[PDB]
Amino acid sequence: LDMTFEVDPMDEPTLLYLLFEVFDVVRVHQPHRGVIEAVYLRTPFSAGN
Amino acid sequence: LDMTFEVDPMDEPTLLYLLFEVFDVVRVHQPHRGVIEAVYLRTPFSAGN
Amino acid sequence: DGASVRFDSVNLYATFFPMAHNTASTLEAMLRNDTNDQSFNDYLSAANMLYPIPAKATNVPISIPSRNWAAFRGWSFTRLKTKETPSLGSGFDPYFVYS
Amino acid sequence: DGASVRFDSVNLYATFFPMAHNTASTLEAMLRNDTNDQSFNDYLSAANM
Amino acid sequence: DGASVRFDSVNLYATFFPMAHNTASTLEAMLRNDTNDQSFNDYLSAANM
Amino acid sequence: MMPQWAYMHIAGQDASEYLSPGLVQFARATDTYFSLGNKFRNPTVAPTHD
Amino acid sequence: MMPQWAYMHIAGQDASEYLSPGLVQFARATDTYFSLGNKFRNPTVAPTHD
Amino acid sequence: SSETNLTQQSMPNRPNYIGFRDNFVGLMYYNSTGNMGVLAGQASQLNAV
Amino acid sequence: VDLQDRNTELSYQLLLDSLGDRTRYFSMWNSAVDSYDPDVRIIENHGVED
Amino acid sequence: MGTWNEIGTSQLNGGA
Amino acid sequence: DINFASLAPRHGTRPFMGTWNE
Amino acid sequence: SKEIPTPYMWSYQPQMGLAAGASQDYSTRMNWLSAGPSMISRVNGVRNHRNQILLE
Repeated sequence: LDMTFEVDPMDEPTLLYLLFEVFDVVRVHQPHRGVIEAVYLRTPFSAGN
Repeated sequence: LDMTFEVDPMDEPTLLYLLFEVFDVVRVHQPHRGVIEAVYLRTPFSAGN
Repeated sequence: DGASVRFDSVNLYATFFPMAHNTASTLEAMLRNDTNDQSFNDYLSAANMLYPIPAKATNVPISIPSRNWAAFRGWSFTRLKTKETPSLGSGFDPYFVYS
Repeated sequence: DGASVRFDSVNLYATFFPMAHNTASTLEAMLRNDTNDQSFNDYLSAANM
Repeated sequence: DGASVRFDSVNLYATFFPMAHNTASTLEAMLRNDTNDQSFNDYLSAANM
Repeated sequence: MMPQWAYMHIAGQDASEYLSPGLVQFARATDTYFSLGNKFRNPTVAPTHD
Repeated sequence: MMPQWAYMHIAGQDASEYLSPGLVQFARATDTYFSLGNKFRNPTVAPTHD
Repeated sequence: SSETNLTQQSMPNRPNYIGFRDNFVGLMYYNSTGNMGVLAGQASQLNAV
Repeated sequence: VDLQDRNTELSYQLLLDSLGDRTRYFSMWNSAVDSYDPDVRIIENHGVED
Repeated sequence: MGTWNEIGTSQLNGGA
Repeated sequence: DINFASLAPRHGTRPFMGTWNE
Repeated sequence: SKEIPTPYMWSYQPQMGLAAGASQDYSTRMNWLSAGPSMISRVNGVRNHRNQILLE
């Protein structure tokens, strides 16, 4: 992907802020008194498990 | 399972490093060009899932 | 005490056996079949649990609530100083003052 | 410009619905089962750049 | 009191849902049929005198 | 052509009754993307005698 | 891709379809005192080809 | 103190309201490399956050 | 059958608030709720922009 | 004076 | 942009609330 | 899932000799979240085969 934004000039340094919109999610399991186990997922722009 | 370690006293705060030995194994499949499918099984403490 | 490090470039190197194309093609054809899957295991196959021991303590009780122990291989252990080991999963450990 | 803070203490508070002990145990048993995992998105989800 | 207006141009703008060509054709065939005439009241209807 | 009061939808059947069933299905299925509902008269006669 | 998305509830079944029906009944029956609804994902897939 | 210093002119200082951010944003370390939070059982150190 | 320990006047002022909006004044029933200026009750002393 | 009164279902494209 | 939750409603029964098979 | 459930693992009470309830086998399970449809179907078949030998 390329994106080109054209933007008004400013005398001070500025940032483009992007959100790549995505499904960032968790699922959470609790099978005995002592414990919790979480699975994360992020569907585009993943980061593992 | 319960365990208890009797240890000599030390003025430094210390950590008991306990290794529950398991099998920590992966199977890796490559059905088509550019595809890697991996399936993991740590056998007890098995695992996050 | 002033140390620092600066990465100017990271490059990836890879070396190949210059294998005959009909042989490499045949090998790939076999290694892509579901019965020929590769498999590996971590040499130190273990769950690395760390438990704290307060200063001057002499007893360390630990417990696991209920668990399946199928294929469990046994217990291995040792003692570490808190100062001499970092916490990890935290991308940085602001309290790991030793080196 | 000279502002400063000190923290004297942090405490965690928690509050419980006083649910009937076998009812809450019946709910617990339902929620400890892998068909019934709790799951959540980041409530206005994206990857931020 | 000297006010005046001049019109340089008039243009008609229209916007279309980019509906799948056979779905839109299916909707058309249903709406051309005399059971399915569209009908409307003057939204605050009366004879004004 | 022939009915009058029911042809101009001043009395009688609802849009859910006079329209062909193919169009009623199509409307329900597309009503959140492209709503046809404001385009058909629904009559609302008062109770008269009792 | 699909079991990952059906397992993290990005696509497929509603909470009213994947949860055990006992929990679905319990939820409805206690929803005015202690509401469990916000704890389960409902997917909302868009209509694709037509 | 001198005759012309009778003629000095004062201005009130610019108003400056100081307090905590909306919903305390920044008071807890979300999304920061060194300072991620923890939730885990006693028996297993495997972090659910 | 009225009682000396009932409070019908207060009960009515509370029911009117539960049934509608007391911030709307209706002259027929002389309905215009007793109020105060909150800037007088709790002084927000911002000083002045002089 | 007018009479808007309609309802819809799950995310289908149109008729079957 | 993505709020959701379990919902297939019922009010209190003839019992009203809390006892949860019909 | 409701058709390939994970087994409940019964616990033991040595004083009494009675079963101290149960919870799913949360400690023998294989991560498939980076497998594809054929590799996942073998994970299910391998868990179905397990569920059969337990009922048997």
